[PDB]
Amino acid sequence: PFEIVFEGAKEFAQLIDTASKLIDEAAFKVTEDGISMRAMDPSRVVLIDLNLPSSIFSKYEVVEPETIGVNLDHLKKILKRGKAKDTLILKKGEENFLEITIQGTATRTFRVPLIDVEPELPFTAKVVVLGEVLKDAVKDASLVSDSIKFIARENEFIMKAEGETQEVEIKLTLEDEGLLDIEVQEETKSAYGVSYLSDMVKGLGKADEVTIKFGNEMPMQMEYYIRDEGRLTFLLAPRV
Amino acid sequence: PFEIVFEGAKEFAQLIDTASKLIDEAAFKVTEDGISMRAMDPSRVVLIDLNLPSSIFSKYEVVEPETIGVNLDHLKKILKRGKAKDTLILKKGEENFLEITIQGTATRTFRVPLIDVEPELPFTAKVVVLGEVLKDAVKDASLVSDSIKFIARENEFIMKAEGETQEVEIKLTLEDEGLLDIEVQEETKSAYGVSYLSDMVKGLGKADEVTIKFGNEMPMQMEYYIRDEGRLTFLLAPRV
Amino acid sequence: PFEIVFEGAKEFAQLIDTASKLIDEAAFKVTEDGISMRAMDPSRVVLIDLNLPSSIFSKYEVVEPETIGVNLDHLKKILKRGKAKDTLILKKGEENFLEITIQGTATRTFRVPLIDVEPELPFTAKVVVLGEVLKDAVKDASLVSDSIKFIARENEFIMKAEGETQEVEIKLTLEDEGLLDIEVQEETKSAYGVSYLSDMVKGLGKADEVTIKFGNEMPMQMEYYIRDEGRLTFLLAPRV
Amino acid sequence: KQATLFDF
Amino acid sequence: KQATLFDF
Amino acid sequence: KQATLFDF
Repeated sequence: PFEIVFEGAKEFAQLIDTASKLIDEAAFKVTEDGISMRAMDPSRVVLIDLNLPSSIFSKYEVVEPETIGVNLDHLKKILKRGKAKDTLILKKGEENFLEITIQGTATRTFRVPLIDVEPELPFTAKVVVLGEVLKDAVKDASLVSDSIKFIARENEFIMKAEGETQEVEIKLTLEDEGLLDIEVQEETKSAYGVSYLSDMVKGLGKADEVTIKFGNEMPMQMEYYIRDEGRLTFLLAPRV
Repeated sequence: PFEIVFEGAKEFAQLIDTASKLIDEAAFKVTEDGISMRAMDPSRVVLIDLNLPSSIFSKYEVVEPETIGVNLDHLKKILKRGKAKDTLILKKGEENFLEITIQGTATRTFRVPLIDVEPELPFTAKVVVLGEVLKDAVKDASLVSDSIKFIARENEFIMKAEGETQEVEIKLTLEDEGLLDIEVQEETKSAYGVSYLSDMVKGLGKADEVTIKFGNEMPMQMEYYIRDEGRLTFLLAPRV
Repeated sequence: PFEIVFEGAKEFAQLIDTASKLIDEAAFKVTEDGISMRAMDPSRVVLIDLNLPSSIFSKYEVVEPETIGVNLDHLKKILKRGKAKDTLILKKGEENFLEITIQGTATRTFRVPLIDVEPELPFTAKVVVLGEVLKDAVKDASLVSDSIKFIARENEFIMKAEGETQEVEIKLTLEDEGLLDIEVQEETKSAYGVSYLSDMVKGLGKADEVTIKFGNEMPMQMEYYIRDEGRLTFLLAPRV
Repeated sequence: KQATLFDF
Repeated sequence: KQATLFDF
Repeated sequence: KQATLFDF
C-alpha cells in the first residue's frame, strides 16, 4: 500500500510518454526511498531505467513496499489531460487496483485494474548536450541513413551519417551553446541505429540537459534528470 | 429584409460551429428583438436553442421579420476565415439570398442562396462550471464508458463512469475553481450519453461559464452565454 | 566555386518552400552580384523568378561563377530544421557537390550530390496588399469557383468569383489596411485560376507586402521582397 | 436505454 | 480557357 | 549489424 503525490501532472505524463515509446508495459517497484522501473524493449536492444526518489514528491508514504504492473499506453491516456500545475496522486490499497487522481480545477480519480509484469560499463567519453541537438541530429541523420556514428575527442563531439549519396555531420565544441560539457578519456567511436535514437529522443525536451556516455563499439548511455533528483536512463546497444 | 452587424466574426463562427456539431441545417427566425434558432438533432435526443438579442449587435434593423433556412456546414466554411476583430454583416433583401460580409483588413462579401428548413422542466439541481471541467470530464468518462452519471448534492457535483474494468470519478465542491456555483433542491441523479455530451461540449470554450440543470432521470439543460445577453442552450434526453 | 552565408535559415527555407510549390527542381545561377533562379511550372502556366543580391548575405564570395541544379524538395527537407536565427552556409568547391551548413546551437553540415537542370508586359494596374488579403481572397474564391476575376480602378481593387450558386467579392480601397498602394492607368480586368494562385500564395506570409501587376486579359505579376533587396516574382498566365 | 426528447 | 505563358 | 544488449 502507498499514497504518492507528484506536483506537475503534465511533466509526469511526459516522463511516462518518453518511456512508452520503447516499451509497452513495465513493473514499477515502490519502496520507501522512491519509485523505480526497469525494462528492455521488445527487440532487446534498449534498456530503460527510471528512478524517482521520494524527495521529488510532495507526499510519499509507503506502508509496505510493492511492485505493480503497468501498461504504459493505458497510463499515458489517463494522464493526457493532466495540466502543468495539476496535482497527481498515485494511491494503492490492499486490492489489485491503482487509484490515479489528477487534481486541479477539479478532482478526477481513475480506478484501473493492475496486471502483473515479469554490469557497469567503462565509458571513455561523456558529453552533456541540449535535447534540441540530439533531436535535430537524429532527424538530420535519418535523412541520409539508418545509422549514425558518434565520435568524441577533447573539446569535440561529432555525430555523422552517410547514405548512398548524401552525408551529414553534426559537430559541437564548447563554444557552441549546444554542448554544455565534455570529458573524454581518449578518442571514442561507436555507431548506433537512427530509429532507436529517434524513439529515445522523441519524448526528449528541447531545453533538457542530456548526458551521454559511451565507449568504442560499446553501448551508449543516455540520461536526463527530473526535478534534479529524478532520473530517466536509456542504455542502447551499438551497431558494431 | 434586414441588415444585422455583429462585431467579432470569429466568435460568431464558433457559436455556429458549436451548433453544427449536433445539427446540419436550421431555421433562423429574425425579428425586431433578435435572432433565434431552434432544432433537434437527427436522432431526436438533443434539442439546441440559440437566442441572440439585438443589443449584442452594433447594428440591428429588421424592416419585416422573417425566417431563413441555413445549412450550418456551408455557413461554417464561409465564416472560417473571420478574425477575432473582423466585423460580420448579415444582410437580406427581398430575394431569396443571404449576403454575408466579413470586414477587417478587406471587405469580403458572399452571396449564398437560401433554402427552406421546416415544456418547462422541474430541474432539482443547478451548477455553474468552467467549460474545461466538462470537456475534461467527458473525455475522462469516454476512456471507460459510453455513459456518464451526474450526481448533485449540497456543495457537491459529481460526474462518474465505469466500464468493464476501470472507472472514473470527477468531483467538485465550491473550494474548486472549477465549480462557480451550486444550488441543489435535493440529491439529484441522472445519467447521459458520452458521445452526445462530447458533441455538445466540443465547441465549448475552456474558460466559458457553463450552467447545467437537471433532475432525477430527467434531461439535462446546458447553456452558456454570448456577450452576456446571447444564449446557446442544449437540452439532452437522459439514459434512464 | 563559392561560399555564401545567409543569416536566418528559417527565412531562407520558407523562400525555398514557396518556390517548391510550383516547381520541383531548378537551376540556380551564382554570379558575383547574387543568386538568381528562373523556372516554369510543369504545365507552363506559371513562371517563377527569384533574385537574391549579395548585399543580403553576411558573406558572399564567388571565385568563378556557375550554375547548379537543385531539387527543391530535397533542399526543402534539409533546411526544415533551420531556426529563425540559425546561420546558413552554401559552399561549393570544384567537385559536383553542394555543402549546406546550418549553424546555431550546433554546426550541421550536409553534403548533397548536385544534378544538372536545363518580354516586358504593359501592365495597366498595380496594387500592394498584405499577404493575408490574397491568402484569404483565394480561399474565399475557392469556396465558390476555380476562377477568380481581378478588377482594378482608381482607389478600388476587386477580386471576385461566382459558381453555380454562390458568389464572393473581396474589395479594397485605400481606407482598408489591407491595401497599401494603388496605381491604375485605366480600368483593368483579367481572370485567373484559383489553384495556381493557391499554390502561389500558400508559402506567402500574412504580413508580407505583396505587389501585383496586370493588364486586361493579360498575365499577372506577383512579387514580394526578401531583406528588401531580394525578390521572388511569379508570372501567371490568365484565364481568357 | 437512451431516451428520446419525445419522452418528456 | 487557361492560357499558357507561351501565349504572351 | 545491430548488436543486442545481450552482447554486453
